[PDB]
Amino acid sequence: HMQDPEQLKHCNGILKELLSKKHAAYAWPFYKPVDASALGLHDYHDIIKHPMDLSTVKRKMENRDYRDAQEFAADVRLMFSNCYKYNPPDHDVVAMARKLQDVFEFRYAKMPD
Repeated sequence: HMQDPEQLKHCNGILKELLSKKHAAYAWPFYKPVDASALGLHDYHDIIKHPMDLSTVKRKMENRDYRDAQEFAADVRLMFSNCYKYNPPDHDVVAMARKLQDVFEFRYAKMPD
């Protein structure tokens, strides 16, 4: 669609915001792939089939992997879902995920038509 490049600029804007200092207090667990070994999470890859994180979203954006906004949003949401799947709902990381997802969803819902 003709709108796809403009919409992907909006996606790129969101991505930059999610990685910005503004949100670093709660965004940082999502900056890089979960290093399960390093963290002693030896069940992580048995539970999470499709790991996702903001550095991977960024690589896919830069490489023009995403063909539309919907595809980008699915990856960002996958990242949050993995957090909700793996962690008890009262863990601080889940609170951080919900805060960053709120940033995401509110700005995603402003995408130009």
